[PDB]
Amino acid sequence: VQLQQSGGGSVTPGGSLRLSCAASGSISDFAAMAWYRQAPGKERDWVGTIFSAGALLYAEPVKGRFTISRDNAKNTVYLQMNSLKPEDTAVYYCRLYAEAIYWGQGTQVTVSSAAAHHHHHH
Repeated sequence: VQLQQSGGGSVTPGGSLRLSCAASGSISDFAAMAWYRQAPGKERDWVGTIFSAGALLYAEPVKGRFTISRDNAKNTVYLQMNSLKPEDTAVYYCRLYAEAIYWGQGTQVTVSSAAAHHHHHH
């Protein structure tokens, strides 16, 4: 597999998360990494993109709530998401444009008061 996504989970309204998309390919082939959000039965909706030389492209609705960054040298891009609301519950996908174009397998984010319920774990 080319892309490994993680950093998702369940968080209460108001919280933040930082999704990660790690590519197994070479850092020199990186051209851009875009992020998309797909709410339950909704269409995949583009959120933003980071380019190799570091420019940051954000969709009109984002208005500063989400931050795209790249690890120094772990060939990984991050999407930090703040002030989460139940409406942000979705599967978040990264897409890499390098030597070839690849989709990630998605990361589920759930924003709910039930994120404060941990008895299944402990």
